[PDB]
Amino acid sequence: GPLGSMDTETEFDRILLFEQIRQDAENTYKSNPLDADNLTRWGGVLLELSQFHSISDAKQMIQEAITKFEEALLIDPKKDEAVWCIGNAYTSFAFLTPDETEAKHNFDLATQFFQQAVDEQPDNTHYLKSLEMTAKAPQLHAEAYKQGLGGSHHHHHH
Repeated sequence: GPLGSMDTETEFDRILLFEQIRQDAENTYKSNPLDADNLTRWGGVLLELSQFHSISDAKQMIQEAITKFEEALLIDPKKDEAVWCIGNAYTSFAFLTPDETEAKHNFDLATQFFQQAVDEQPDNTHYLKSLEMTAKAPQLHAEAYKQGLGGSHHHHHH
C-alpha cells in the first residue's frame, strides 16, 4: 500500500496498482515461468488494466492474458483461477469483440472453463458470477453493444 488518497481515486491510482503488479508479474515471468501464481496474477491484472486501457490494447492484453494462464495451468492444473481467468478473459474480450460469432464462441468458451473453476469450489461467489454471467453471455454482448449509441432499436412488440 504505497500511499493512497483512499476515497474514490481517479482510477489512475488504481491503474498504478495493477501496473506495478503487471510489471512484477510480467517481470516475474522470466524470473520464474514456473510460478503459475505470478503467471495467473499477471493475467488478472491484464484484464483489470485492460479495462482502463483502450479496447484495442485491452484485446491484445486479454489474448496474452490467456496464453499466460495456459502456462500457469501447466504449472498447476488445479488452478481453478487460471481456468476462470481464461474464462473471464474471453468473456471480457467478447464484449470487445463485435463478431457475435467470435464473441459468443468465446462467451460459450469461458463457460466450459467456469465449469472447471466451480468444479473445485462451486461455492465460490466469484465463480458463481462467472458462471451466471454466461446465462446472458450472448445477451450481455447484445445489450452491451445494443446499449450505448447506435441506431435502430428492435423489431418486436410486448
